[PDB]
Amino acid sequence: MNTPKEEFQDWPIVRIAAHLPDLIVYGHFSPERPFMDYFDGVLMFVDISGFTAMTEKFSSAMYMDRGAEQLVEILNYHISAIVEKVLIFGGDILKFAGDALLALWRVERKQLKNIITVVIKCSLEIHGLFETIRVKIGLAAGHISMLVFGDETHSHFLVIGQAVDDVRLAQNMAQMNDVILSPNCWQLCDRSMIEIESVPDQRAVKVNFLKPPPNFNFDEFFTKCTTFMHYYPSGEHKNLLRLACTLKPDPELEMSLQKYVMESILKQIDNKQLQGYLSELRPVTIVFVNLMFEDQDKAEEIGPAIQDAYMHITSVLKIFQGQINKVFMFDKGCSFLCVFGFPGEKVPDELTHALECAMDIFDFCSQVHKIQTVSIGVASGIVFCGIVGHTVRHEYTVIGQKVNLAARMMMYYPGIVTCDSVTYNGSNLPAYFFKELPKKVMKGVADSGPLYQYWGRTE
Amino acid sequence: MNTPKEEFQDWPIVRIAAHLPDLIVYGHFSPERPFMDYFDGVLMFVDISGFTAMTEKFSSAMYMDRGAEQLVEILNYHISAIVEKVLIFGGDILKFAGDALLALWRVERKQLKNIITVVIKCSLEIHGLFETIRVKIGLAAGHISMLVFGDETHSHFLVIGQAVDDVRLAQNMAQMNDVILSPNCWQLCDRSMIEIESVPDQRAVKVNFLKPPPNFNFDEFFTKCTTFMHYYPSGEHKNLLRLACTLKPDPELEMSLQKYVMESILKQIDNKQLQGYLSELRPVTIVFVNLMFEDQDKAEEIGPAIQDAYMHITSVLKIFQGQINKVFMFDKGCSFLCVFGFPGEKVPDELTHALECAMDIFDFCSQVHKIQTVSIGVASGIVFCGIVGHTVRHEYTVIGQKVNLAARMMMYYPGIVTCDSVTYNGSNLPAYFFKELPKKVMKGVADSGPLYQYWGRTE
Amino acid sequence: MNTPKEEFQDWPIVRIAAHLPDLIVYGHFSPERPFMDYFDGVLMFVDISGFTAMTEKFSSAMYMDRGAEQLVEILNYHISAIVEKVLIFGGDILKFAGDALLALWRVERKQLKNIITVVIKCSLEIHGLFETIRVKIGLAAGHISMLVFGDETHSHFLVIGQAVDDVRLAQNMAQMNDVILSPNCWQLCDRSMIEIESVPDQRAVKVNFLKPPPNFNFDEFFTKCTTFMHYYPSGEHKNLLRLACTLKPDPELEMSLQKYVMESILKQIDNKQLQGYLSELRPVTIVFVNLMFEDQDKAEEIGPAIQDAYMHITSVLKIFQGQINKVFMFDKGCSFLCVFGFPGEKVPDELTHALECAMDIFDFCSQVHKIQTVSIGVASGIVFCGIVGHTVRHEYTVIGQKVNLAARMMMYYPGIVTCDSVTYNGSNLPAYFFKELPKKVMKGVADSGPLYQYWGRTE
Ligand SMILES: [Cl-]
Ligand SMILES: [Cl-]
Ligand SMILES: [Cl-]
Ligand SMILES: [Mg+2]
Ligand SMILES: [Mg+2]
Ligand SMILES: [Mg+2]
Repeated sequence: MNTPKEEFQDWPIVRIAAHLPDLIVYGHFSPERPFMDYFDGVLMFVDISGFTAMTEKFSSAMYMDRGAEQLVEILNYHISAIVEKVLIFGGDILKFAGDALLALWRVERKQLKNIITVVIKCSLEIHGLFETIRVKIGLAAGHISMLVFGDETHSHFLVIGQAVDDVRLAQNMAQMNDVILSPNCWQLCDRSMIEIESVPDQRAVKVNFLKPPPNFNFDEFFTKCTTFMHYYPSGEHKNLLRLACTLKPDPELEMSLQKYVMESILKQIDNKQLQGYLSELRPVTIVFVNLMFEDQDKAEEIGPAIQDAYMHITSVLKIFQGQINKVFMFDKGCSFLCVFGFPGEKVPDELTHALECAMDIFDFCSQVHKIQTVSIGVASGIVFCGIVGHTVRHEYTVIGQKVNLAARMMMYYPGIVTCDSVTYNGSNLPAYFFKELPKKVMKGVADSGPLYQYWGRTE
Repeated sequence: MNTPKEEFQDWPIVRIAAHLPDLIVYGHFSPERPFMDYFDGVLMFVDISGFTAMTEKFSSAMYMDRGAEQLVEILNYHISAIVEKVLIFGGDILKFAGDALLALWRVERKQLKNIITVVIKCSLEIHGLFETIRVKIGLAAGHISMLVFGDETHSHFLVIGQAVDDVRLAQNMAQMNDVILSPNCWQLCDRSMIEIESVPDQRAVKVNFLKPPPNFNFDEFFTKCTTFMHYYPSGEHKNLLRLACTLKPDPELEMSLQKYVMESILKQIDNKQLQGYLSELRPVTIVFVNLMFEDQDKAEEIGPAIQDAYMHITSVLKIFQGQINKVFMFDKGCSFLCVFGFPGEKVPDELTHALECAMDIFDFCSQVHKIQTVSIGVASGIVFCGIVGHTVRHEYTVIGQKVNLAARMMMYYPGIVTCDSVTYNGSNLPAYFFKELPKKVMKGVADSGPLYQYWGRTE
Repeated sequence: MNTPKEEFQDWPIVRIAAHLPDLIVYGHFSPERPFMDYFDGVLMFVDISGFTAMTEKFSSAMYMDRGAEQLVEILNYHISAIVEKVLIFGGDILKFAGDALLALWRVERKQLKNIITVVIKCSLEIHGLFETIRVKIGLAAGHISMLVFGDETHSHFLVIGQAVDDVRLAQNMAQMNDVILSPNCWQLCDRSMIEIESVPDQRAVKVNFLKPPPNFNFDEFFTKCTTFMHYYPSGEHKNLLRLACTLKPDPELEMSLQKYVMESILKQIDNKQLQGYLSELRPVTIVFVNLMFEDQDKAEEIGPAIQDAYMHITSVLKIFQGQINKVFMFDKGCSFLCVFGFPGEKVPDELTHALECAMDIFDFCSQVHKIQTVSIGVASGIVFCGIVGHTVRHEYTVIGQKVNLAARMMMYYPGIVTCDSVTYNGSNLPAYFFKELPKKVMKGVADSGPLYQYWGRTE
């Protein structure tokens, strides 16, 4: 009897799992919302600088209307290589945002110290790929909480806590090509291996080098470390980048996983839309919503409040035609990156509606218990939309100057709804509904144009 | 000089051949119609129970409008495994219908006894895959006739004879997980290998076990058996599941093979339609036509009558917009599973037209020489439509409660055109065109709702 | 740590490079236009006879509206095999036209003699594939010039010179299965290896056989010859048919390469159109423009004139809705194969506009310095359009009796604009705008129907 080759099967469940970390794929936790869980780990936050500028350039006539296609190709070529390194070193990519990604090595506490070494090595080999746009890496380690929120058809997750705040702080101090360790990371790490320099007015440190002792063999050490990695591809599957590539059909699991992915992506996965339809440079309105709490590291407090805000946000977005693209913790608060005008989702008066939706969200969320401040930034223009990452691990994301602008507005103008000039001028709303604002110097924004507060219909 | 790898070529002829058995692919018989041929073999009829119930469940809100996609994934995952086993054991899959399939091992008479052993083993290994919805297996052996019928643009085939009737009888007696042998099968088989129990009021037997003698080696025995298998992948091609995967372009052959496949499938094969467009849960009307003959095992009699009925059926289906999905022998007669509303084929007043088409077919077929009785069942509702099977061997098929209902109506209400309540109520026809019928208890139907005879315009 | 398999990456740059020779892919020359360069090499011109007749036959009812799909399948099956041989023997396929292709082995002068041997062998192994429609092969060797012309969004190239004229002359003398050598080829070749017969009234010769001396080993000789082949896949990439399959994203390079490929092809490459949409048998109008010069072998003279004509042609084609499918040197002159009605490009009054565009091109090009004669043939009917070649090397092309007719009209009726009867009769133009022409016997045309000169609006 023959023993024919088994072909890779690219079932819809496997395709869906590309869009999600192991934390979710193999999580098997309750369908109740909010759901919280607690663990320890090391985080890596990898940022590619210069892609948002490249984004603007890919709109120019030189790209002959194939800007989006060229941008996603060059971005994915570079991001794919980073993803491969993270996965080979045993990390779980949690999320992509723009040209940045966040990865997790979940371990028990006793193994944090060794795993930090692995992650440092990984992070130095990532810098290598590009020594030959810059990459910056922040690392943190310690306690981590996960929150899963949503309704009967949609799910979102995020990670929370001091390590999560730390990893974003660390990445923001990095220069071109630094690997920065949070203070707790530096304190938990194997200091006999790792040569650092202090960072000015900072407790975080910079890695100069990995200097292992005489008898040290990284491959044997890494092997020891795989004992603690639940899903590291092994044995018959050691040629795979993810165990999730072996997932088999299972309707209950697929029903649970699909809730995390946008309907237009599921349409492509189901071979009901061309695989190229979602890469585009298109005019949209970004509504960037930030919620601040008394204590943002405390999942049992903030988890219900986020769920409550979520329930309202999704109902107003449904009505005024928008989508939540991403949710994550910023240095301050839980942020919802919302988009009006995604592929196949393009209402008329998109701008007016973005502004009224923002106001509704603002008024409702301001009265949710435990939410201290709501801030919303609204900006409109041409943004890149597309699936970013590796074949085995990728997500739909948005990149562009107006995305960055909406995020900076919500942080620099807290407690109000602000909009840019495009939104102001193109809205069908009377001028006294706005207030023209003082110009602020904003980290990473060349010249915003005039900014406005959306004051609303009365007062 | 280099010797670069030859890539699998997935020519349109190869894609077309996935939809057909070797019996047709390598048949090279005359284009005249009807065409009949005669041979001997073993048949296996494998039924997956519980898929039509699963079908109903995949319509519920929990599947979030991806019911069809989830159903076809889970069905194909399981059916694919069965197909692989059949193919590795040297069988030719003849046809899929719903969640059931029919396979053939064509051999010369002297080899029936050994080949039965191979098929029994195959059938026990199929039961294995699922011990870890149930599968039931009927086996038969003996004389088999093939009939090919059609016109200049379309071809259909079916198998006929006592073995074919036997294999369906055998499969209907099976409990969850039985392998049942027809009486002739049991009589031709190697009784020193095979432990059976009798079945009550039945000459068919149930296989308890394969108990081979001391010196027996299944792999050596199977090798001996491959001498008699014309198309068993071998040598350079022993890694392939089908020789048909090596078919090369040949316009004359492709013109002959395409006539068996529906135009919408050929559109997908030709990369002119998305590969996901044909998996759907959609409202259709099933018109299930049964023709009974004096002697249904006698191809030279029934073949012309089937061709004559076919010519008329296809002309009325063209006019009132319907398709023949499948044709096969039932316990009694030749059945045409006809469908109104397939993908891209959805007329208005679909129901009225289904009923007038049914009446036309009934009146014409009743006067075809040798057709003793015509019976037609008409039912409408949501049915699963899609390509079922393995990558290398699959077919378009329909599954659902209304498919089963139309088949049961035509068997339990012989000699008339019957319809369900959906059809009755939604037709644009006056009520006295119908007769409300006595309720019958029907094998495999929970509660049909009221049933009607379509009496027609006069009387 | 695992070392997972790297998957073939099928980036858009790689897909674009399939449509272009190495001469362009790895050319890295200036964006100024015209650009000329000069080198030496051997050319092979391979013609498949009988495909244009097959084309007509694939329109018949027997192909059941899948003529185009069947034609492209059978053509590509055969052409692919020829492409593989050319590539394995180290050639660069420059261009496909219809069922013919032109290949280049670029080498330094001292190596012409050995390389001719390699090309002869290649050409005899191509004849072999089909001894088991005919192939004819013309070979030439010597000085070659390349011209690149175009504007800011589009680029075209062609090769020019005595060797290029020679290779077309040689291929036109060939009978079924001859390999013919240009006179210069025969003079530069290793005459101790190659047995020839003279050809009547011709200095070109026919190859009867390769007869290598005792100590000769073709594989060792070929290896020596690879020293001179810049891009021969080797080492880690020796399993590849083209080095271009390893191209990595590079926006500057992709911007330069995409200018050679039609927008509808780039749409398919970008997964924004189904991969089957461009294979069709469709009614179009061919406008075949020939420009003759005093000296057609002299790139520095003719290159500016071609660029000047190009600039005007492309502006009139944009306005009256047409496309340049191909440009190449004929026995006499530079020819532009222009098409009205390509996929997605189908204006109404296509015929009138084809004729006015032809007149505009004629009047303008006649006054370009160095262009001695302009001749334009216009014919309309059903032509095959599609991507022809191998997966790794293919191009969009048109095949059909009306393509051949337009080419023959422009050569047999020099110095005027001519049209066929379909164009004449279907144009919305008055009859005195035409002159009915004497019938000429035209190489390769059965019966043209009446032919007309487009005289134009006055005189
Ligand atoms: Cl997160
Ligand atoms: Cl059958
Ligand atoms: Cl050329
Ligand atoms: Mg960034
Ligand atoms: Mg069944
Ligand atoms: Mg030709």
